[PDB]
Amino acid sequence: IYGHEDIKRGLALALFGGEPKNPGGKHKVRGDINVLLCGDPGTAKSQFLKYIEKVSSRAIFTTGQGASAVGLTAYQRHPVSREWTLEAGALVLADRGVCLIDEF
DNA sequence: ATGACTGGAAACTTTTTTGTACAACACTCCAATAAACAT
Repeated sequence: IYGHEDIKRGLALALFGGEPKNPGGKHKVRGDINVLLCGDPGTAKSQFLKYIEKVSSRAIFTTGQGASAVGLTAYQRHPVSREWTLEAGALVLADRGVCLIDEF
């Protein structure tokens, strides 16, 4: 898709994600570049995200109605022979990568 | 479990009758006026 040069500039800078350091003395300040896109439905906004997930090394893709508070980061037991085992969602396995959330 | 039911459910359309707002209207008056009836 040709056009929207200002949109393509923000996608390349967000791929690096910066360098999360510790600028304070006791507080851990996060250092990630978070970009929130929102356009008029009709200019194909989801096709701009399907390109960065193939040129990177780790990227996922989820929807809105396909997940909730359970399938997010952590949620119960193993009801087979009295056991307890915690699970994880989708943001934990996507370490040091670029996450793509559709229908927010 | 999430995904399935009934169970309730907040803005939000409708009217609306309220005052106002401005429309006429018969309008008393007028202002010569004009002819007439004196000169």
